[PDB]
Amino acid sequence: ASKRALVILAKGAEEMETVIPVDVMRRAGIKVTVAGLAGKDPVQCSRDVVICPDASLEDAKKEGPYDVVVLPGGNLGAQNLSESAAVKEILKEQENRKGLIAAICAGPTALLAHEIGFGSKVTTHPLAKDKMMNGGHYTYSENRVEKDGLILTSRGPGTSFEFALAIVEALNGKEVAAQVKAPLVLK
Repeated sequence: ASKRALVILAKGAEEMETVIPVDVMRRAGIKVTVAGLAGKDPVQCSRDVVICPDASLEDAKKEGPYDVVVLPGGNLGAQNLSESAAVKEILKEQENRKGLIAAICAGPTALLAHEIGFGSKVTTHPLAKDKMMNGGHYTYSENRVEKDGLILTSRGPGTSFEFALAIVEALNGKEVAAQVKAPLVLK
């Protein structure tokens, strides 16, 4: 069967860190659900790009389980993810069933908020490092993409392609990732 990705889209999400993974994962033949944290209404992203979710998180979370849960960054997006009881429940379930969790830029600070993947090697945006490392619950990495078991993290808008291709490699293997990569004209 095709792998399934849940992308949780909150107000203030970084639209590049949302659209690049959704697009690249769909190129890989992954079934992606863009789920609105606050419901099914269009979401105003950090730079005012307005994205219409596929479903509410409320509905999407009843259609589990997912092979990957994806947390985009954007400071205000990540804060909304950090404060959500529904996000807490989804990540704990994913961690318990040993499913992949992927977070980019400020996104991984939602893992800290929900006590997900403590003891993992992680990266964040340089500006999110202090917040992520509060209490020393993770070991910090400067790699553009970091994968420690089922915690996959990445640094910024400019690592979004590598982040997305790492998710594709984890779910569909190196060959599919290489096939999806070539037509993107990456460096």
